[PDB]
Amino acid sequence: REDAELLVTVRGGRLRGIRLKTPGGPVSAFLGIPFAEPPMGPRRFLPPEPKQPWSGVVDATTFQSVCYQYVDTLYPGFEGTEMWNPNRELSEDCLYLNVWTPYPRPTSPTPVLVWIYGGGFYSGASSLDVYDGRFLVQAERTVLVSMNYRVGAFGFLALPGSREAPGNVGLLDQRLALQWVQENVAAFGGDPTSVTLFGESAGAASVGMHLLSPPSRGLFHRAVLQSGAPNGPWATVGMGEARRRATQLAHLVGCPPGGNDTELVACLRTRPAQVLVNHEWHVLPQESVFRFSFVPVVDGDFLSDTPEALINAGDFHGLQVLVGVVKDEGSYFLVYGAPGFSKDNESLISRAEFLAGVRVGVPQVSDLAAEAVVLHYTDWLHPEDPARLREALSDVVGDHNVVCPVAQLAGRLAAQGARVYAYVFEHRASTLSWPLWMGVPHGYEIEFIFGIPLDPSRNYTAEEKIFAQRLMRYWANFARTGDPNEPQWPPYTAGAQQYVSLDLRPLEVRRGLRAQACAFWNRFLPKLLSA
Amino acid sequence: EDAELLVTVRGGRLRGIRLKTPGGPVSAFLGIPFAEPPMGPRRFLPPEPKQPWSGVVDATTFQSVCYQYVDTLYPGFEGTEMWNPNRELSEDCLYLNVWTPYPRPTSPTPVLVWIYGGGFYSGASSLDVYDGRFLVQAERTVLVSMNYRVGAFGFLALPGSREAPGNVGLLDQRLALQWVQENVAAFGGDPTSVTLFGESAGAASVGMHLLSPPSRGLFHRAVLQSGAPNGPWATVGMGEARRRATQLAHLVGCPNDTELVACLRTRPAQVLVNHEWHVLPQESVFRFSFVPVVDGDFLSDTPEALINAGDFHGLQVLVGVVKDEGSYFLVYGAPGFSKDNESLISRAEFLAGVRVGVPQVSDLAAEAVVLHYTDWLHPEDPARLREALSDVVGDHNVVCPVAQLAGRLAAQGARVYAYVFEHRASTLSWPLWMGVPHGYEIEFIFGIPLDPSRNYTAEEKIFAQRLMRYWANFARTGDPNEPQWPPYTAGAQQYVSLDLRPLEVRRGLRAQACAFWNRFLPKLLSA
Ligand SMILES: *[C@@H]1O[C@H](CO[C@@H]2O[C@@H](C)[C@@H](O)[C@@H](O)[C@@H]2O)[C@@H](O[C@@H]2O[C@H](CO)[C@@H](O)[C@H](O)[C@H]2NC(C)=O)[C@H](O)[C@H]1NC(C)=O
Ligand SMILES: *[C@@H]1O[C@H](CO[C@@H]2O[C@@H](C)[C@@H](O)[C@@H](O)[C@@H]2O)[C@@H](O[C@@H]2O[C@H](CO)[C@@H](O)[C@H](O)[C@H]2NC(C)=O)[C@H](O)[C@H]1NC(C)=O
Repeated sequence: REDAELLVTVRGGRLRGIRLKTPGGPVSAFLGIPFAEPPMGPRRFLPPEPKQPWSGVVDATTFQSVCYQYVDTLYPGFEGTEMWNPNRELSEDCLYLNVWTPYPRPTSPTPVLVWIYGGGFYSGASSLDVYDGRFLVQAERTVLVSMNYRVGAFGFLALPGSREAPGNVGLLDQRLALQWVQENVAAFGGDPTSVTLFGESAGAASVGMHLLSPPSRGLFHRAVLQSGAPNGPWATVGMGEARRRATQLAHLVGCPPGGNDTELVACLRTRPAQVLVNHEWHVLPQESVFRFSFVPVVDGDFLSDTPEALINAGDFHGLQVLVGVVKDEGSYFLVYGAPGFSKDNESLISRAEFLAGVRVGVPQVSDLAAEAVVLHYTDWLHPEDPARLREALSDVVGDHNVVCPVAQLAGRLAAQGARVYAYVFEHRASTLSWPLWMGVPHGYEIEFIFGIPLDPSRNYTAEEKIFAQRLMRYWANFARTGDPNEPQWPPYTAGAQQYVSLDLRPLEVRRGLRAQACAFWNRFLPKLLSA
Repeated sequence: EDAELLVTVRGGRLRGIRLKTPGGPVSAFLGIPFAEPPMGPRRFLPPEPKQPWSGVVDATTFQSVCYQYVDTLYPGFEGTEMWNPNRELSEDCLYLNVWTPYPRPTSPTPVLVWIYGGGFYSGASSLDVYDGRFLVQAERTVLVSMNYRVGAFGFLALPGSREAPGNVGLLDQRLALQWVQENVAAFGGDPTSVTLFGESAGAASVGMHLLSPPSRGLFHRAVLQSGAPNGPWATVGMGEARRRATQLAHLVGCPNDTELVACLRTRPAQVLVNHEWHVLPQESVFRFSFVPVVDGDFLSDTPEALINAGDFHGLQVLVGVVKDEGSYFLVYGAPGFSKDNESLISRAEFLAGVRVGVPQVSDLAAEAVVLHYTDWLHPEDPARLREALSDVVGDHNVVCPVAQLAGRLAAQGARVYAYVFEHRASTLSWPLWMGVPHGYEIEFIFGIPLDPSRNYTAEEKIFAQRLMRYWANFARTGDPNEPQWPPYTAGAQQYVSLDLRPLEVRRGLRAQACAFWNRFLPKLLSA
């Protein structure tokens, strides 16, 4: 009649899950659990309302809809881009979460990993195949949770000060999911006193913002930030710029026929979701890569100050964090607008294309700041060698957007009481479809963290499956103990700046997360932008 | 009497002296007056040609050194005393010296003209390290050296005034160059093959003659050693020159530019010298009070502006630096440094040294320097900070001005040869942490190691003979070769290392560091 392992009661009511086959054994999965009221119609742009209790049994047996988002069409049918595209229908009815737990249910409380996907705050879904939590749960006997959150205008369009579109509601969907975990994860065997957030890119920036927001900080105990930080130049926006982009989006879709914020949002709520998605990229002030229209707003509520300020002034005793980057963070973003770049050739750019790419990769800085960038990333013994120029532009975008914000986040946390571990992911997957010059691109450590190479229908090498199991062990040991060890992985500190390389070879300790370059981005360039 | 030692120039008759070298004799004519003594009412005025004389001027010994500060940092120490005046000081100092082979050449012989350095505040043609006897015997050239007014006597300027016009020390040099054109053939020299060479402020002087049309017709080739006219220390603007001259007057009790200069001319020369260093606007190393002024006359624009707009086709220049240009200047004001300790400074002292080594720049510019010269994996290492500050000072003041001058000239038609002098003399008295300090290639260029009464090794004498051949090859043909030394170009940026080993070709005169000083920092300062 019924399998008791697949029946769980939470606060809202009863749920029914599925038994998942994994290479290593069965796993219980509860996919598509509603945690908020559907943010439809009058509740578009509003903070999430908690899901009201239900009678009967909710079938949590498949992934729910993807939150409405732009769908990438740059390389149609290409695996390297389609793997990030929605694998479910688009809907504003999208605030559901997923729980994976061992089969049978754990008898004693079990550490919990909570995943927050990335995608520039304009895309992403917990349902993508590369976020499949079944392998982590089977291999390491943790409970894994992932949630959807609203993206694009639906999650982050802000008319600051207004009550109809206050902004950051996509972050509040994440927080509501975290509150759901605290109240309900024990029913699945999870330990609410041992919750570790991990996320990638905008997911990592989200994790950092929960660290810096007191109402979120009490909902978890450790953090993992992969290829992202809340202090990234793309991750937040000012109140004035948020209002200008919101107002321009309205104007582009016929609203109003600025003004009263209530009349404005009300007009926006009458437009079909796809109409807003279609005009989203037009509100960006300039021709850029690695910039996104609707992102978290620094408005005094969710973030009482900028992530930079909160980081430098924070007390982080009692916190363990694991951070890292891939070896070639910038290359992926260059084929999305940088002159002379394509995945289908070598992208051997000229000096003129390099200088033009600097303004696209570092938008909105004075000519002087752009000149400092070029001075720094030019080899003045080979100022016009195309291969060096291509690699230098990739470093510019990667350093400025990922590596140096990550490094600043690691150094300040370590100096102010936190226990920090840092990595650089240096393995290029045998299955990677991107060209060779891109190296190890952004986002391609995730599949190894989630143990995807263990999927039988894949054709990863046996070496890569060992590698994946090593990384899952590191991540789960961190979740359990705040220490990935059990060759050792030394903590990161502001002085020694030690990190480990993650590849098929054993751990190798190195110093400096591009210390020379990040001194420019983190120490000097802010002083230049102040005068 | 020996006929070889009697020469008639346009002003009258001279009697020289025969000197010994290990390779044979040489004729020397020392202390030839080329200008009327710039005394009394003539102080601060451009030089006037020496009036003809009757009888025979005695040209057998060096004449007086122009009035200058005497360094007292390490009294009795050979490293500093070798640069101090070795004759009595006098304002009557406008004399020059000629060395020629013995017997005097009967065919026109290429001419080398030496302009000494000393920050435009010191120096003398009579110093032992500038002895021309070895070059003349070994390489069969005529060598000329002149004294020129330094300090306030040479470069005090009230711009626009006819009583203190400025740059008269440079005009002293030009007058000697005109004297060379009119009289050097009487010594066997060829006035159509004149090569200027100088070091530090002498090299800056050479560059300024390259950039001044009235001087350009008086020589044909140029050598600039560890100096350039575009250095941040080599010129001053009119406003700052007037302020420094006015501050000097107040410091000596004076007093209308006419009234100001008249009172200044009442003061003993040593009184002006005693207050010279105190007109500088800030504490600093590698800055000097009275330097050439850019007032539209001798220089119609800044040396950088003239270098960028110049057609230099038909010019050959030889330029270079020593391996550690900055180390010597640090013991004259940088906190934590001394020749008697390892000078292992702290980070705080490094940051303090940056403000004195790069004076008169905004805090933002100083931060840019600190960013570029910090190893952010070893930000506090004492030995690394000592080198970094030595690099800051050497790059800012010598290497990058030299590299900018080389690249611009080469890109605009002239043939450049560049070197880095990398041999530390066995006789060097400075501590080992200073490496190859500023100025210690000169003794090898002049062949001083060939002096038997000195302690140079057999290899160092061969090395000195190599360098004399390169320098003389350049003076004869505009090409030091005869392991080839390739020309310096803005793209390939090739230079050679000069030491006991054979020539080695390398690329880039600290290209990464000099891109910052040369390309970025000017834009920063303009904002
Ligand atoms: C390398 O490719 C880029 C991008 O090209 C597109 O992709 C190529 C693989 C090829 O299919 C092209 O025909 C495509 O247009 C080239 O940059 C483009 O160049 C074209 C023609 O000059 C121009 O119209 C586009 O605007 C350019 N796009 C971008 C993003 O720069 C580049 O010229 C190629 N370089 C080579 C051939 O080495
Ligand atoms: C190295 O020496 C300098 C200068 O000190 C002078 O020279 C020494 C060789 C010795 O003769 C001292 O008596 C001299 O005072 C040191 O810098 C000075 O340090 C003193 C304090 O000891 C301080 O009062 C001065 O202001 C400093 N002056 C400068 C130029 O910085 C330096 O600390 C010594 N470093 C070592 C010991 O390695």
